[PDB]
Amino acid sequence: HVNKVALIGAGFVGSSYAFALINQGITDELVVIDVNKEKAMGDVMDLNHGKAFAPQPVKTSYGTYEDCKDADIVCICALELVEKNLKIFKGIVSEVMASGFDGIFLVATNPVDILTYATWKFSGLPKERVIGSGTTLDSARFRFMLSEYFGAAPQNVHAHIIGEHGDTELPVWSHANVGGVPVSELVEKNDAYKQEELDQIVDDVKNAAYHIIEKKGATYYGVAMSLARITKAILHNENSILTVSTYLDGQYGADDVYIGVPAVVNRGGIAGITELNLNEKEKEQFLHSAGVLKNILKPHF
Amino acid sequence: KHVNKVALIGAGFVGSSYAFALINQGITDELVVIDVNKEKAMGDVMDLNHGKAFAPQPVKTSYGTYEDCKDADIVCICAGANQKPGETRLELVEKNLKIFKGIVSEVMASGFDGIFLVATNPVDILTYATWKFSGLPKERVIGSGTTLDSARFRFMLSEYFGAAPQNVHAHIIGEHGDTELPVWSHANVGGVPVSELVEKNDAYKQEELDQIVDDVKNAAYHIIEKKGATYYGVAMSLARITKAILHNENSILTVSTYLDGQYGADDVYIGVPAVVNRGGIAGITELNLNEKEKEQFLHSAGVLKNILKP
Amino acid sequence: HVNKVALIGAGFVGSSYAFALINQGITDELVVIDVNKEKAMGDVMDLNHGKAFAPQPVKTSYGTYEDCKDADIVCICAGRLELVEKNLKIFKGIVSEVMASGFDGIFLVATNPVDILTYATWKFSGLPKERVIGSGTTLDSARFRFMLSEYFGAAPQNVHAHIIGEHGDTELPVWSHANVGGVPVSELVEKNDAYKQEELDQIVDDVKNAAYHIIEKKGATYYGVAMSLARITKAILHNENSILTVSTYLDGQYGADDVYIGVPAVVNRGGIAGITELNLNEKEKEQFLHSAGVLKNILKP
Amino acid sequence: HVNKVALIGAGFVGSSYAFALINQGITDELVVIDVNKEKAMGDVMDLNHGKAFAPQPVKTSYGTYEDCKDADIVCICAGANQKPGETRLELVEKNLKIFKGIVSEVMASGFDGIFLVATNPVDILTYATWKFSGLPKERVIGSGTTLDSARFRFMLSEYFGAAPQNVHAHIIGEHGDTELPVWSHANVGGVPVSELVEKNDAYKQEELDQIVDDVKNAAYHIIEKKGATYYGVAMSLARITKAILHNENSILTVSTYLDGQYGADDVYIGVPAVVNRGGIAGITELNLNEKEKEQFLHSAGVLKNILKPHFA
Ligand SMILES: NC(=O)c1ccc[n+]([C@@H]2O[C@H](COP(=O)([O-])OP(=O)(O)OC[C@H]3O[C@@H](n4cnc5c(N)ncnc54)[C@H](O)[C@@H]3O)[C@@H](O)[C@H]2O)c1
Ligand SMILES: O=P(O)(O)OC[C@H]1O[C@@](O)(COP(=O)(O)O)[C@@H](O)[C@@H]1O
Ligand SMILES: O=P(O)(O)OC[C@H]1O[C@](O)(COP(=O)(O)O)[C@@H](O)[C@@H]1O
Repeated sequence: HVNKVALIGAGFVGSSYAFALINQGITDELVVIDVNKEKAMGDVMDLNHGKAFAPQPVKTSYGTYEDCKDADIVCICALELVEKNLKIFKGIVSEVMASGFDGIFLVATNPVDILTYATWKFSGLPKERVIGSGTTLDSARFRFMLSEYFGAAPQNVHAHIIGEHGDTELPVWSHANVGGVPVSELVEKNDAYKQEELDQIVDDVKNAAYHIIEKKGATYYGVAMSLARITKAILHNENSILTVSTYLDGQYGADDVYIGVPAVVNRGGIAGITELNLNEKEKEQFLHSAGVLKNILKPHF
Repeated sequence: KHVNKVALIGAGFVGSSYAFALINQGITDELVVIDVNKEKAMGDVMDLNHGKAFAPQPVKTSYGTYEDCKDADIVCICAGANQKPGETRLELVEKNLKIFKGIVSEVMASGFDGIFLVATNPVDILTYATWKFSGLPKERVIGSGTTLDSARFRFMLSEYFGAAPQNVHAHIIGEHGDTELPVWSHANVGGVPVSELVEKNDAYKQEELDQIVDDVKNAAYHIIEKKGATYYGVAMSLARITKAILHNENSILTVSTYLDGQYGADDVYIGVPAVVNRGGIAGITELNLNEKEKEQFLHSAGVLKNILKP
Repeated sequence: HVNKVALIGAGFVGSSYAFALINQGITDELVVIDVNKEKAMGDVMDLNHGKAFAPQPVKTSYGTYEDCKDADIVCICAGRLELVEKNLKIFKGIVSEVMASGFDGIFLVATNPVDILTYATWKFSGLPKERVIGSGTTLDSARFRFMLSEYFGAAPQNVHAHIIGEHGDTELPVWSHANVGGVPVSELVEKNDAYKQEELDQIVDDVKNAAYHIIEKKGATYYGVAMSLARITKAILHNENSILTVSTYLDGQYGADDVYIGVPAVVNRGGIAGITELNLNEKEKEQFLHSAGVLKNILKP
Repeated sequence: HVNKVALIGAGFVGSSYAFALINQGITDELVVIDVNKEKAMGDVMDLNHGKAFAPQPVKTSYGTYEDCKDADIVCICAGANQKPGETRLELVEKNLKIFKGIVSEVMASGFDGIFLVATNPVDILTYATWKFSGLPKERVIGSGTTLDSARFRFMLSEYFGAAPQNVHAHIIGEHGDTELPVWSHANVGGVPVSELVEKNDAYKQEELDQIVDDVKNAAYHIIEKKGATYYGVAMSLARITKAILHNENSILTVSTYLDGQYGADDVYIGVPAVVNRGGIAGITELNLNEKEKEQFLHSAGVLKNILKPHFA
């Protein structure tokens, strides 16, 4: 009867994701599902022990796929490691579908873009109901670094990373800005004394994953938060512009591929999609980026 | 300078969840993460800070050292060893007492003039030692105490009775540990005492609630076996205390607080209901414990004496 | 699909309530229905305008009865010779329409006499009694709790005390269970000095009077009720199981039945889900029979 | 030690402002100040009566000037409102005499926070709270064109189909008739609104002008409908307050002193600013086109005049 979210696989991401939910109050319900029943169950005990202090307390309980019949979102947090996740994914989607599930999919495990489309196959529901991290975290990583660079609130910083999530991302420097003044127009005062520091900031973003991963072993708080953000926009029908994994079909010259761009999100899922008036470099970059992703698909299917 | 700042010390699992909970709830305007292992701390600053753009309540999170505790409004200590499966408590205490020794000296040497918030286990004893080491008043040194254990009790009572954790009112008190006791005598669901509720079933209600108590004391053991540690509960718990503190709440929480005579106990840091606010402790909630409960509460504070003396 | 409340009556009360959700983000959407379009529309436009700068995006709109069809909650705050006979007439129609609208959710009444109109509401509706709820004594209990909080130096969230019976001037405190942090007020008056119990009865005399006192000063009372209604609505939409002293129907419970009266009750998505029956004392038992009498002798005609 | 806001003026705006805070938990303390002790004190009473059911319990008290000593923000909502028959300069005259006593008494109590003026016409009274008070310009802040902006964003969210947070479009100028959109930068999700009607020319590009003359007419409109406006300004005053209490470095079209910018100076007027615990941290200078240029200076021209009879 109320906002329910089934979350598949309680790893570091699924956990952090789950704890963000606890603290922000986005859903009323959460059920944690894992093969590692041990690691899930214990999660549902620790989390529930903060309930009496949660400003927006969630009913957190564990279960198995029989409980996702009514679930309104399933979040998925479960080299050639690809097919492994695929055996895992198809090994895991088939279970939820039989349950009675008729909601909207949400996925976060790398390689997200691949695994999103991979998820679109096994499922068989309108392409407006499968989603993935896309470049939100990278947009948010880009915002953060641009807020620290320009010294204005991140939310007052507007700049997308777009494309797939990996070795081929790109900045939309064109319509990037701070409070409605374009990034370009900001540097215009000092010829390259910004410019290249901002191009370095591009690399800090592209690299930040590896960096964090080198420092504390993995990455999880960030995606947890972006996860939570996408969720909110969905449950509470926001019509919010996020850079999720959206199925294009003509947009940015590409078709037959889940990619990260500015997609509107609401109760349904992907609602509209913004085609951005890009440019050669970025268009080419996106086009090329749209490239590698098309490849990796065919055979593994 | 003019705005709420939390210094966290020790970015293991515990402190990092506590920093994340804060990142999500927005209790403080600023958070400084310090830990001798620079790698993990600055590695954690980056990861939290990247969520910023999607966080509701705005927090500047940086890396810092002890000197940055200068204008901290609060220092939260979550650092120090875990109790290895062999050793005793007195043993762990020895080892954690030399950690807290180094830490507090530096904290104080920075110029810090705030409030201490202790997570390290056993937290009662280690709150006692922050008070003595630091020089500060017993009102400005607080440990999570039995807050977690009550929120734990609160929840289990909650689901078993079908009412919100917020509407269920019962304390676990004394020790964060094995000799902890429920104040059944004052407990209730919307004001209707629990003892009157169980009427409905004998050999069906009255001892399931005993299992519930059992489930609370050894909840920390059941969690560790099932994933490794425990951090999400102590996270909320700690966060609840910062909020109550930073927002000058005059809220009532069962933290570790200095008793000098209350409850039949003194010269000990123990868990009892306290009024928490901008200064720390402001008042002590004197329960009328029944026979069974005063007796148990004495065993609990004596045992904390068992370690404080040596 | 998403949380929807339909407020009927955009006076000072209905208008303040809307502002509370629009500030707390309790709901996803709200529709504002009033016998007066140029007031209700102004209200609607004044809210939505601050949407850009608000916590949770709430969508607000002007409308009429037909819009209730899918509302999870209709909240009614619409209202010399008899006040009661009038509003009875007014509810009969208001309720009449939303019944015929198809609306199959939950009624929340606020208009005074809140207990009678919740009784009447229920009468006109034919919905199960558990789905018909008045703001009961929850505004009284809250006033009582701010007051003891100012008295005992503890926070309102930690002062536990019920007002029960009719919302009005035969309302009674439940001292036998009033407590701060778990410690009874009885004990706390064993501290203090000269002046305890005497000033406590002033506090209780001030809770009967607060309405009368705010009106003397500002012609109407609206903030506190907004905050009451806003909290019941919360308990309902997010299914929290909240003990609140709403106006509710009685099964003999408390030695009186058939009436709608302010008592502690378990509120969730389904409505009322259990009456908390407290163990009253000699005094309390009788003050409560005299309240229930007066109320059930207003109904008869 | 804790966040304290002083509200001077418990009218429709003041009270609504207090109710937003009491529902949003942005301040820790609020004291309401008002020579009408009955109203002021009636609001404190009704607002406290909700305290138990607040998610972020605020502390509210009735007080007076002496209680602004430790306040972080003084919010002025005290003032007369314009009678249809009287000129704006008649309104100002009346309002400036109230401000001088208000701003004089606040200062003599030991206050040293940031002023935040809402009373109309805000920019004039902002300047006068500045002059009267002799504080740094950065710490006298006016409500500016923040609501005008907020409306300008609501209407544009309903016309373009995306969340008001996704919509970016400043109104700037004086908070009144001579204000103006900044179409040159306006943009949904980053894409310029020019690029959005590029597909749908003028049939659209006159719908927007309508959206603008309604932004420019919402005041009178709501004032004709529900009898008075106030919820909107409340959410603006709350947002600004929130950015200063929590040290946001957020951008808001607030009224500010410009020292040369936009060809204007010695004048408070509404432009985008960086706002924090110090007040105005910076002044957001956007590259305006020729038209936006011309309208801005003229709007500056109106304020300057009203100011002159006390410009010395
Ligand atoms: N964009 C990013 O930089 C970002 C950040 C962090 C993580 N991720 C992705 O999220 C994933 C999770 O990362 P993590 O740190 O939690 O690693 P993890 O292994 O600890 O978590 C994955 C969890 O999935 C669960 N799981 C594994 N196989 C399963 C199965 N077949 N059925 C059900 N559950 C199963 C396990 O409990 C495991 O803990 C990673 O694979 C990573 O690619 C992306
Ligand atoms: O629309 P974007 O660029 O994705 O940004 C979303 C964030 O931007 C905002 O700061 C709006 O930015 P502006 O007010 O500076 O135009 C917030 O409303 C929101 O959280
Ligand atoms: O968590 P605590 O410390 O037991 O207090 C929880 C609060 O919620 C309540 O259940 C609300 O109920 P009351 O109206 O009886 O006060 C109160 O008992 C108390 O004020």
